[PDB]
Amino acid sequence: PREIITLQLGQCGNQIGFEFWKQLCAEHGISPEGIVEEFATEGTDRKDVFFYQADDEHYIPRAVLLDLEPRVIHSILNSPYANLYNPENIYLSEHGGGAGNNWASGFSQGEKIHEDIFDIIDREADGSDSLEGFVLCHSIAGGTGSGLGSYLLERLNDRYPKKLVQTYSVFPNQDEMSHVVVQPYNSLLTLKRLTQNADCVVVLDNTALNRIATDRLHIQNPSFSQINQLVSTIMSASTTTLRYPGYMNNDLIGLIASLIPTPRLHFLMTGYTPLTTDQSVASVRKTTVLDVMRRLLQPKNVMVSTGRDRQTNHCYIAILNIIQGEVDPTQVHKSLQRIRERKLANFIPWGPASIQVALSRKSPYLPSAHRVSGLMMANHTNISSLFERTCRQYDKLRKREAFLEQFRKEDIFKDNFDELDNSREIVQQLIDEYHA
Amino acid sequence: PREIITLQLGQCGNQIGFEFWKQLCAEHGISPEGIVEEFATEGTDRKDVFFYQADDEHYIPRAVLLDLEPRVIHSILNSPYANLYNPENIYLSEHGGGAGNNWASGFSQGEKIHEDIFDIIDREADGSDSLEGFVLCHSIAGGTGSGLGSYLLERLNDRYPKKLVQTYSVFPNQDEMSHVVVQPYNSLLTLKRLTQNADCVVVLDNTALNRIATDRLHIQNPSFSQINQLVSTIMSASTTTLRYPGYMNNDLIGLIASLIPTPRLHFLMTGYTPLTTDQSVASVRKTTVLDVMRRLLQPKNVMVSTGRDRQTNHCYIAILNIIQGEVDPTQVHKSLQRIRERKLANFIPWGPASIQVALSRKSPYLPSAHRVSGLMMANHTNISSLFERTCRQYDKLRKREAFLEQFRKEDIFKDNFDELDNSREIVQQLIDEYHA
Amino acid sequence: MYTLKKDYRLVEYLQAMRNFFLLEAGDTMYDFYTPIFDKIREKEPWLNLSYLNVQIQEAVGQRYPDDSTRLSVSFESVDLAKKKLPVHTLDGLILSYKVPWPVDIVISSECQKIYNQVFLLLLLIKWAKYSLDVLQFNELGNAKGQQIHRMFLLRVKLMHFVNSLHNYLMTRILHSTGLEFQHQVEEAKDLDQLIKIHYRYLSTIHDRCLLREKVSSVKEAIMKVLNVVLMFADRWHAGLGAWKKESIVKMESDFTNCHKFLVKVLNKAVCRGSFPHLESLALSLMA
Amino acid sequence: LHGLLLDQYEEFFVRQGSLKQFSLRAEMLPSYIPVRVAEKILFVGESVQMFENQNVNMSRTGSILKNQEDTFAAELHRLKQQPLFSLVDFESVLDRIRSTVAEHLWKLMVEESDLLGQLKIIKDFYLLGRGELFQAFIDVAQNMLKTPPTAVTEHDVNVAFQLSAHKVLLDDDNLLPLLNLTIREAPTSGWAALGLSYKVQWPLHILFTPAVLEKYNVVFKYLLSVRRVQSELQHCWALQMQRKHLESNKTDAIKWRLQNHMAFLVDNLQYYLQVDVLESQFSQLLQQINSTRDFESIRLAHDHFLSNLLAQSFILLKPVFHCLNEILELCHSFCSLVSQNLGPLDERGAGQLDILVKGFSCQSSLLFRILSSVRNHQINPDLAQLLLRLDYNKYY
Repeated sequence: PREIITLQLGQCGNQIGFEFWKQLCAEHGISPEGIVEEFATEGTDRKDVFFYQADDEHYIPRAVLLDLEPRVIHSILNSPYANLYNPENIYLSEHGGGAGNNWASGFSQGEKIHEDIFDIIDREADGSDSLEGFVLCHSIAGGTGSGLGSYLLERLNDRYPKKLVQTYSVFPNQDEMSHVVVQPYNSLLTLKRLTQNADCVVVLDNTALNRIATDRLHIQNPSFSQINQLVSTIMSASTTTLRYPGYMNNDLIGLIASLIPTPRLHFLMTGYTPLTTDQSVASVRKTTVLDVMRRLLQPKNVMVSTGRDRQTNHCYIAILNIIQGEVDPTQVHKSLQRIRERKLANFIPWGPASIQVALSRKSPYLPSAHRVSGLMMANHTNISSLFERTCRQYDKLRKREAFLEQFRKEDIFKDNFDELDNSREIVQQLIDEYHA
Repeated sequence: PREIITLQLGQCGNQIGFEFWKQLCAEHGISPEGIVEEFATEGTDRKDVFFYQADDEHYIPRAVLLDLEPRVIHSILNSPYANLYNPENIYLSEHGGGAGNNWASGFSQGEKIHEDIFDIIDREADGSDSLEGFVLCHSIAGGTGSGLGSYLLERLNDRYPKKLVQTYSVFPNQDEMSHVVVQPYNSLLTLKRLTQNADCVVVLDNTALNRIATDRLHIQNPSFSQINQLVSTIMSASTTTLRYPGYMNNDLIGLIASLIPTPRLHFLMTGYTPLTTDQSVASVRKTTVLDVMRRLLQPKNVMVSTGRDRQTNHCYIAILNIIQGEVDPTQVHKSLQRIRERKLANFIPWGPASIQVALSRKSPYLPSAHRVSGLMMANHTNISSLFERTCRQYDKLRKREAFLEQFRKEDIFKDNFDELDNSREIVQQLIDEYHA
Repeated sequence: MYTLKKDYRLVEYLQAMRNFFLLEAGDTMYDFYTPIFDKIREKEPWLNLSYLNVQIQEAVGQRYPDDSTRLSVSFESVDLAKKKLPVHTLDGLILSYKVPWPVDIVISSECQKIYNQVFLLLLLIKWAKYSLDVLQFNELGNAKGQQIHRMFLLRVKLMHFVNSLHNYLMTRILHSTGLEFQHQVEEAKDLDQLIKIHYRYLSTIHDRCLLREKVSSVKEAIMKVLNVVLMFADRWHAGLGAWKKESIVKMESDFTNCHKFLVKVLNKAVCRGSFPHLESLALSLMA
Repeated sequence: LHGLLLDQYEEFFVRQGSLKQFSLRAEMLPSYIPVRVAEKILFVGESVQMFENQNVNMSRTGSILKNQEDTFAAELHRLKQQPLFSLVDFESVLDRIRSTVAEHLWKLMVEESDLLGQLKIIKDFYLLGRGELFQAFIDVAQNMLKTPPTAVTEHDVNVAFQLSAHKVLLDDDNLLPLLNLTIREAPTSGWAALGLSYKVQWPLHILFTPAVLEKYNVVFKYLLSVRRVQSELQHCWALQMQRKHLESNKTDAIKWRLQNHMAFLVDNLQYYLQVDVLESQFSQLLQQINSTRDFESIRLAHDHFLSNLLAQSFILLKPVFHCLNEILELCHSFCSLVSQNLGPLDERGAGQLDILVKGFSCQSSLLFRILSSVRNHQINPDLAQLLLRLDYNKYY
């Protein structure tokens, strides 16, 4: 089994992982307490490589939902999904915590529910006989999800360090600063852990998110409850090599390893094209495969903020372009030929880059049976642009004298302020030294 | 791959390019944000030649829209042709400036936004490897397009002279004299840069339109807005062996090559006969090929003023006669015998001349492809009448003494005024010397 | 074709031996492989026949497909015939399938004998690709000095070469042949035409995989690059000290020198006709 | 009917000498049947023989779907035991087996292979009706046809044509490799030596036999050459676009009076040829195919089509053709005279000038001997109207 145990943590990290499971139930066509169709084995050929294997003809996800506020998990028992999950082997109903908005609460709460936090992942791993890893779906948004998630990057990198560590971080909207004020602190605190307590991550941003939500989803005002729709689908899109047949890189640690050349450059930008429902009327005339990877190499679907004058002094190094559903697997070699003549992907000025192309067959569902799907998993060397945005609001904040002694009460009593600042400066420099 | 970048500039200069592009979508048989029929590709066998080559199924313009007044492009922001442009790339929405009603306002704003004006047109050239050139869709009218446009006539000439430079100079309206009064001044400074830092100009007279607008359309008082209709049609008319693939002179530097013997004698008089809508209820039974190109030697098809008593004192050197649509192609070689035989123009007898006839198919839309169209792109040597007409209006202003220190407080601290009377008699005599 | 489709399920049998040893299957042959491959990585005897016969028993029970769980019980492909020369030549797996009559007239031994040697070349690049995959995932084999950043310049040049040669070349040679082959089954009238489009199936597969049953420059192109990976991985499966890392970037300058040398032979092979090697030559431009 | 060619010792006057070979034997043809009557039996009977191959539902006579073959059997009964043999009775019913039958294969190949599509399309590849989409070629091919052909150049010109029409977006991707250009050898230079292959399909192969694809290639190689000297006079023009390139030397003025003579030259001489080759030769096929349900009237009109192209563009056998290809060679050196940067202020700039002003009046006089013969009455009138039209077009 290539069972990955998801570590959903956080007020926002729970919800984006919640519709990740409901999506899998909508396309496998299942009841959340019974397997009522033959689409479970005809549609999908593995259904328990991320789920606990059938012993009642039913599938139980390999997810744990622990959080300081029991209120996000109490909203799972008002939906028919609290018998898809179980009452202690997924989540403990009424597991309290802090206030919680402090990072230093959640960091100390992993150090005293320390016994139970590594029994819940191993209660829910009694059929993993060869573990993939642990993916921490933990949000930076809120002090709840960033505090307890930063603890678990450390204890799972000292017992399972060669196994996958990979987080879906979402840095809260950096154009508010009177909604969240602890925002440069909780970001730089997890960012220290991504580079020496972790292998690879897949970063995201909220302020580059909502750009797309009004351009391809076309909502009237960004609010978190549509943001979770767009995230929950790219999480089921990235595992379509491991839940359906394949061979070359048919593991989730097969895809992600080949997007790393050097530590401190492994931050993957995510892009996903079929969010528009006006491409299902342009498939009666055929949407082609030639141009569906000419909008993946275009920067339009970018969920990580960055300049359009920082891609002329930087080039992409590794870019993976995943088609699902229709593809036509004889003209996919016709699709890559025209890439080099336009040059929509930049190539590193010290050797050839890499365009890895993949295809995968899927279960019947609407962007994998009527219309083309493109997942991008980019690797660009302009990723220091978020780190400069968070580090210039962190030292500015220290110039307003905020959280230098209103943060030293609970388990910070040394100078660790310059520890986040400098380790961020090693990252901002080492990327530029290895990129001309 | 002759991809042309348009420099639409000025208050009036945006307006004449606005309907240029709106005509092109109408002739490509596609909506302004998508491709809606299959008659677009089978009918039009090459749609992209100003447009950005396709990879999203819609062709997008290569247009830049600069003006000192942001009001002409905000009357475009809420107009539904903001998806045929871009409001963050193609046109900068809220681009400041003065009113402007100075040549030196705009000449000095291009001398501090000098890096950015040349990094908005080489980001519009990144879909062709080998560029055709730049077409300056700007006006000598007002001080905005005429003030700033003289800066672009020099700096795109010393970084790109190899490439085509060509302007459609739309002369200041001479019935205005109390709304614009810097009119003789800004017109002769932009014309001075046009005789040594430009390849071609295409002269267009505004007062000579309104002569034709009351004799073939018969509107009661021709007002600016019904004057932009007459330009945009003749613009799409000049490309008809460049867009639809010819076989002879299928580059734009092909046509212009035999319509310019020598620099500063390149000023083309434009004529277009199917302004009369009583040509159309006669070409529905066919109007012959034997008289559709005799009317391009008729001295009343002209949109520009020139002498009439200087048509027997001067000679034609190169005249191109584009007939379009229905043509009957086997008696077109019979008609060209018959031009010279009546003698409907004079032509030089000492050396090389050319009466070029060409023919082209039109739109797959028959209610605009069954009506004879005649485009003249003349070069007659009695064009020195226009330089006298502008100069008699220049020295008459310098004799009341205006703009001799009311114009030397911004970026002029020298006297180059008698350089402009002089450069005009230089031009008028070198044109007049060439024939004999 | 009425008894050869329902009475005996012929075409299901065709994709079934293709799931075995053309690698068309999912994580069936993948999870067979990585227990064996973790023993290779520490150079401990992995042959050890016995556990391997239980590893393909465990293979066909992954995905739960129900066209190879049913073949493990009766019509067994559980039996794997191993070749261990004492000449001293590497291990080589021979899987054979016992097929029903009269389907065994279409699939003879001579067929399965060439499906052996294409599985023999797919698995060998599975050993060079996942060695380069997993070591990148391991996050160094040793974790003056500080020679790693200058090393990471020429690792991902050969990490990406090998991977794309088995990713983008492979997926076209399994799909185009298999899709035009499924056509000639849909048309199929009778058995004698079926035996022929399967005899033309291997011949397509021959000309696809590696060209020739003799000297070609593309077999040289595999085994040269293979001697790069063998020298790379055996050094990186061991702790390295201070000056050892200095021989890695010294070896790797030579390794990229021999990589360029076999691209430039392969252009001579692309001007003497049309091949898949045109796609092979284009593959090396992308890497 | 059947397409049966019977022999047993071979004595038929039709004999086997795609669609197979068959031909007339003229000594085994009796001399009371005329030679022009022999080919009405040949050409119907061969074209029903290639449908005896593929399928009798397509058959030219019609014998499954239609009931004409029993009318042919009646035709046979009457003319089998006629005592007094005649010639009119033999030849009148050769109409009835042909004319009605001859529209039936025509309504087959319109809806089986295109008859409107393919014969303007195959000319857009040869007579060139896609100029910009082929300029992209001339740009890549200039830089690599300065070598004579050789073995590796066969693959280079192919991959070159592949990438040039492809980064442009040719409108159909599958249209792209149903041609390729086919160029050891040392004719002079790699230009005017490259050919062009095109593929062929069923029933089309008798209108497009592998014979006549050489007859399209031969006019192509003269025609790509006056696309070449034209695009170059357009680029040598671009080195002289401004006042900064207008040297005040008189050696520059004789350059500037030359380019007004020579880029105006090819804009008449090679325009009025080339356009008139195409326009009213495409006209006359389209007017026939729209109006005539008969096959052989279109067939021999398209044999007159291709021999008229390779005759207008190859003006008269020796003389005139040599005057013309020498003309485009001599202004191709007017390109190499302009391609100097700061040319005229140089000794070699004026040195090179002096040779070419000779090479030019060797052509104005050579063209002048043609005009005396053009004055002389009835050489070929359409040759003289064309050559004088481009000349009064250099004057007026």
